[PDB]
Amino acid sequence: CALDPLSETKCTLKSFTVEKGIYQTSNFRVQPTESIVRFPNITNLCPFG
Amino acid sequence: FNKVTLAQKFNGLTVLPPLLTDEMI
Amino acid sequence: LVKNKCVNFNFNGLTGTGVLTESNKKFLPFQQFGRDIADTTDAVRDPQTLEILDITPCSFGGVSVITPGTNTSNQVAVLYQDVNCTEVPVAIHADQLTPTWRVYSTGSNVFQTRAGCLIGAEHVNNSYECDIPIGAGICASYQ
Amino acid sequence: QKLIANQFNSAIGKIQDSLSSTPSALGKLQDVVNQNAQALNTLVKQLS
Amino acid sequence: PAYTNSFTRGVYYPDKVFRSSVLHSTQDLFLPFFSNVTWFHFDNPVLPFNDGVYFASTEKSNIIRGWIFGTTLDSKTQSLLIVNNATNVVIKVCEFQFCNDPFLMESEFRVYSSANNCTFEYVSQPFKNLREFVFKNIDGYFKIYSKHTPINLVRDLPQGFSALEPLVDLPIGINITRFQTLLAGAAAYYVGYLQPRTFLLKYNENGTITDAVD
Ligand SMILES: *[C@@H]1O[C@H](CO)[C@@H](O)[C@H](O)[C@H]1NC(C)=O
Ligand SMILES: *[C@@H]1O[C@H](CO)[C@@H](O)[C@H](O)[C@H]1NC(C)=O
Ligand SMILES: *[C@@H]1O[C@H](CO)[C@@H](O)[C@H](O)[C@H]1NC(C)=O
Ligand SMILES: *[C@@H]1O[C@H](CO)[C@@H](O)[C@H](O)[C@H]1NC(C)=O
Repeated sequence: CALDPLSETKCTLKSFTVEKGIYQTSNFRVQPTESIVRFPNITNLCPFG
Repeated sequence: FNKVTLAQKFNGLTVLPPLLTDEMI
Repeated sequence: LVKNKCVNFNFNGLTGTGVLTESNKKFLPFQQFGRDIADTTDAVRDPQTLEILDITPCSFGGVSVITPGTNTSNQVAVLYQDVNCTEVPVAIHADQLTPTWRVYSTGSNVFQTRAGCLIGAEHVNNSYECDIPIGAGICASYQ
Repeated sequence: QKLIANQFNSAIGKIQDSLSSTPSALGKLQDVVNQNAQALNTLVKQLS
Repeated sequence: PAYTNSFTRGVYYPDKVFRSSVLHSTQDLFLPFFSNVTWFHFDNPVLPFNDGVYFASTEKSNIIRGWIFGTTLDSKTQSLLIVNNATNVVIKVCEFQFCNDPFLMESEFRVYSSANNCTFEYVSQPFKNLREFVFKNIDGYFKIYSKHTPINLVRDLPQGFSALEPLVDLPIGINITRFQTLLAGAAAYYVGYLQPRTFLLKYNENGTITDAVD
């Protein structure tokens, strides 16, 4: 069921043979890469000097 | 065509284009 | 920071995934971020550089397989629906997928149409009566 | 023949002005567009 | 006497969300259109807060500055003190000895001397002066809205529309139930009251509220 696109079509159609046409098999989605957690600059500091 | 005028795509909702483009009609 | 890449962010508790492209809309000094109809986050100002970055959804869509049959031939073509696939195979991580899918998921024959992109079928300059309707005036056949 | 041709030409000419100057002549299609848009907008609003 | 009605005055920005060319329907504390506003011609009694207060005045010269706000006039709640002199505004919230004959060489500092034990003096410094301050103080946050607009003649309350962008936010942590403003030749200032209402606002392409209807 996860070897070839034609195998995916055969799985979806629940049959060993398929007819000429266009079949919607599955869906794809791009996954996130990294995390870009960002916060603003610190304008307040304790007077340690 | 000027008198009648008509987008977003979120949350797994898609719009499929028609087979016959307006030039063909 | 990353641009033109799909990434999930966190701006002062504002969580979401998307592409942080450059934008041109002008905010107001007291406004933090932006929204559109249906209450979806659209633009977020940069907390440090004071710049407005537009947010767009990450690529997604259906997959269709064009086949002329089983008794005729075992050749098929893949259509990615309403996604610009001239860039997908390199940036994304395809390590988990076996090379068996990779062979038919790339190549020198990539055709970009108005219904998505077509992989595994060549473009001819001759117009016939069409058999398999792809969309937007494009059809396919086994020749 | 000439009278009929002139009448047909005048009617064809007046058709454009009649269609363009009425803001509700083409309301049988905008109704469909608005109905579909409202349905899709209502579906998304249910996510909140 | 001399009561005045407001020509769609006292519309602020409910939130910091930026919208363009949309019609948003909101539900918040607003001042109703064509409502009664109490005009004072000198006499400055104590006025209750009652879930928000509006304030519009004509200030040619700095005369009315002290927005001293109390809570209960008892020995439990701390009365905040927003004294704004021209050099630098100071927002200090801590109780002081009330004068038996209250009042207020320009600034006299005889009001109090026991500034001790009142910590977190968090001075959050951020005809033209139509000082349209909305003093919304709800949910522990003191929000101050303002706008400076000119008029042709100082005769009555103008027409048109004017959005009220936020200017100051304060995490005071207390509430105000009765506020009385003390002065420093008639000073015309108006006092309105806020109640929950539904509004429909319109945003132009720039992002500024252009019109609204009750
Ligand atoms: C996909 O995006 C690239 C980068 O902007 C662009 O050059 C290309 O034409 C796009 N393909 C289509 C038509 O989807
Ligand atoms: C014929 O096909 C080629 C390759 O797809 C294309 O570049 C060309 O524009 C088409 N027609 C001609 C000969 O101009
Ligand atoms: C204010 O109240 C007076 C007294 O009832 C009334 O005559 C006047 O029309 C009111 N004006 C407004 C709505 O401010
Ligand atoms: C008032 O003005 C003086 C000017 O020297 C300034 O130092 C002070 O902080 C201001 N605030 C008050 C009310 O004292």
